Amino acid sequence: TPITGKVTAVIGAIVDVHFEQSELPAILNALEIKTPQGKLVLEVAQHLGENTVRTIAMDGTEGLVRGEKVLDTGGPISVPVGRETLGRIINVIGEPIDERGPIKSKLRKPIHADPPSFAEQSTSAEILETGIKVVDLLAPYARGGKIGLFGGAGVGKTVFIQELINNIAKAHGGFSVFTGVGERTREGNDLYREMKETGVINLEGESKVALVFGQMNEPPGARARVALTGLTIAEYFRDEEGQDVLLFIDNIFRFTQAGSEVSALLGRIPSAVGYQPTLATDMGLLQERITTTKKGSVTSVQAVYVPADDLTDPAPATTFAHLDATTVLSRGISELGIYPAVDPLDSKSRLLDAAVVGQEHYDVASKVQETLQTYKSLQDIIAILGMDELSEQDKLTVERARKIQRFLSQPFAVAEVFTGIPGKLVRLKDTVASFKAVLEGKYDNIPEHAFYMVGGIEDVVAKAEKLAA
Amino acid sequence: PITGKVTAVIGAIVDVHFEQSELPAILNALEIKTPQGKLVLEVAQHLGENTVRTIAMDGTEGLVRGEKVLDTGGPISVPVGRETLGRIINVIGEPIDERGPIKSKLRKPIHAD
Amino acid sequence: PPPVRLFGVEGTYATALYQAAAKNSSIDAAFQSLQKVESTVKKNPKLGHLLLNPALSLKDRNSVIDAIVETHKNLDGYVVNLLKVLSENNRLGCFEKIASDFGVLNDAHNGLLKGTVTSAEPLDPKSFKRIEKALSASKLVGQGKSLKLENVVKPEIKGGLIVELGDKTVDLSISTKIQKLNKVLED
Amino acid sequence: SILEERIKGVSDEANLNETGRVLAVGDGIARVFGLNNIQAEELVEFSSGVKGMALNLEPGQVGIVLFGSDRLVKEGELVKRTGNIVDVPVG
Repeated sequence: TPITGKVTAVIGAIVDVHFEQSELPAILNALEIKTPQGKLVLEVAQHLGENTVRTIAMDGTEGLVRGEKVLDTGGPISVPVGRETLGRIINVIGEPIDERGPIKSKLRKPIHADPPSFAEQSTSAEILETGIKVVDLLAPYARGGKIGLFGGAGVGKTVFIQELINNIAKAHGGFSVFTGVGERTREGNDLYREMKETGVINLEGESKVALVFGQMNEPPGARARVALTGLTIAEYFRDEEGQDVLLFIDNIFRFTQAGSEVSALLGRIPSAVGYQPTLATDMGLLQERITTTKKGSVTSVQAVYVPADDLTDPAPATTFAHLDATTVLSRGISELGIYPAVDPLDSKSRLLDAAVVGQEHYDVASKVQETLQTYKSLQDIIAILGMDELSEQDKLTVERARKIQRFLSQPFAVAEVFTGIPGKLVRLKDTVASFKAVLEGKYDNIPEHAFYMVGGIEDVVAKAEKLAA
Repeated sequence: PITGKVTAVIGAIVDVHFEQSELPAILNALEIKTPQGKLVLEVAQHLGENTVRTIAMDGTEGLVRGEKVLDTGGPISVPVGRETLGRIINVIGEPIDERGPIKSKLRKPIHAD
Repeated sequence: PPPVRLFGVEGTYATALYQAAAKNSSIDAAFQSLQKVESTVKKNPKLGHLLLNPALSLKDRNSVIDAIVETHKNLDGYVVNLLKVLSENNRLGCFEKIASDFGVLNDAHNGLLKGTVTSAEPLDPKSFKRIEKALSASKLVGQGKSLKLENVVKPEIKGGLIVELGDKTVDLSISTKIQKLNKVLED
Repeated sequence: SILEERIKGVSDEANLNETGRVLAVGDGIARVFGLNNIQAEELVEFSSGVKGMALNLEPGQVGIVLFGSDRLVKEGELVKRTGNIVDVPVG
């Protein structure tokens, strides 16, 4: 019989219901309170016993009269999946927020699901080329991988990702998922338009991308379970459709951040820097349900909005644990004007190895690291004294590194609008050559200004002629 | 006037329990007759059950839980006038210059919008 | 000494009432009168439900108490002191809580136990009787300690039965046996 | 009963649907007894010409946030529902 209840409390967006009948609730069930603003979906998150649940409420909790009828819909929120997810942008519940009308579905799947087993795991490392020189050179990505970005406060966190979407996902044929947790709505509309324009979303045709978009406006609780919703869509492609997927998540800081908001209200004594004491488990669940298994290879891309630009904060720290590549981008390198702003001594991949990208690539990388590490080391001396007071041998290294630093800035195609500089996509094969030459000092004989914001080595040469004029 | 018996003296935070339904408002000034002289307590909370939480403006040493409190009825009312010119006055608005009881025109509440 | 501590809060109130009236050796009378005052509290429905929640003075609360002991003469003297305590603590909300707890303590003094034979279906009377008998035959029921046997219907344990009483259970439901069967065949 | 009659006599007899009477108060947030009917994030008007927004709807009490100075509010003032979620004139 109807598991009716009344709303005993509405303490923030952590409503508590008191079920009347002794028919039990169950943890991670979903409840529908019908409101004249349409239904409100709540999710049972604690049992306080004596038939009083305490429920996270996805959407806003304004208006609720203490003692409001409930009905228990049972089990976690069920998304709708199908090929029809592709070419639709969906609310957390699954309703089209792009208002493309009823999404025909075959299977409606629970938001929560268990991480696939250790046995099911499968590991591979097929070098994905991004056509971004710095990425390829320092820490190339690879298929099925979990890619990581640790971009600063509005460093065009989205912009970096957009370039990646433009390159990699149009070079990927299989399904792809875009999930944007708490992103600025206007940018999302731009993205939606751009995707439609570039046909990735073709509304007339089929789309090889599906999208879940969560506005930064949306109440914290909704943002908390935006991830789980997207994660289900990805699983449907991975599993049921079988096809190799792709996944983009931006920002997974919002996943943590949202969690920190609810936890206190939920009734938890919070850990340092206010972070939720359930940070490890929650992060763990999210990141182990994203994995390359026998079922399918899901290359995933995760973006961390470093809070206050401190990467030692616990939320960035637990992200570092669950990635196969990271490419930390920091405000300082951005201030220096280098776009992209990837730190070159704070990038790593397990996909950088001499048995992966070959001995020559690895050797090239060794020298790049060494030169830059020296260059950073002499920053003190450079400031305290003059640069001429540097030792002559070192001064060559410094001059080379100064060139390397400038060289690494490559115009991007989505940035091409904003910067005004036409984008440059440089082949991976071209990149190894380009840096190799610089390491052999071949083209070290022309200005730093020439190296600044240009593509391949050949482009530098041409730009030298341009500069010479 | 309202009177109440002291029901706590944890630090200089003195809780006074006042007659039923009749309790001073927030920011009122209370005077506890003391062997010291007077003690001025200022109501900064109502803790329910016609009890308040007050802060003290004078030392609270030797209080006995039960001592009578008297309610002035509002924020400390301090003398004002050209009389008050050149007179040292302590927090309770009384001469400490010892140039005698300051002849006053008007007295006025200390909290003023 | 206490008849085994019940809870920490509210049942400390009950414990105190109990041990004090146990030493007065007038527990049945106390309990009965408490039931009677509880009944007339409940049978005052407006402001005997709607004045169990504080909203009025200590002095006004005391006068509510005075009306309550006006409602019937006799209420022991220990439960008249218990009313004083509750008026002073300004908590009549946990008055019926204390009543229930005092009931638990009282029926502990009686030794009257309560049990349950949860099932997912209404059970035969022959089963009720046979199990009550069985439980009395065993040392599970102390003898001097009585027993109630309550079947409740809970679909939760799909079919079967579970006999429960004390901290001793035997669970031969179908759902649980299935759980182990399934589990062992998940290997 | 005569007792019950006397109980009605000593009671204020407000059923406190759509009105409450404030309990302990100070620190610019108030805890009110009653307000049985009360929308969440509603605007309530206290009897002292100051209005507040209900934040915490808790069993038995509602925790208003006082949009205004402490000096205005005293314990046991009568809180009436404005009846509307916090709205501001626009035009």
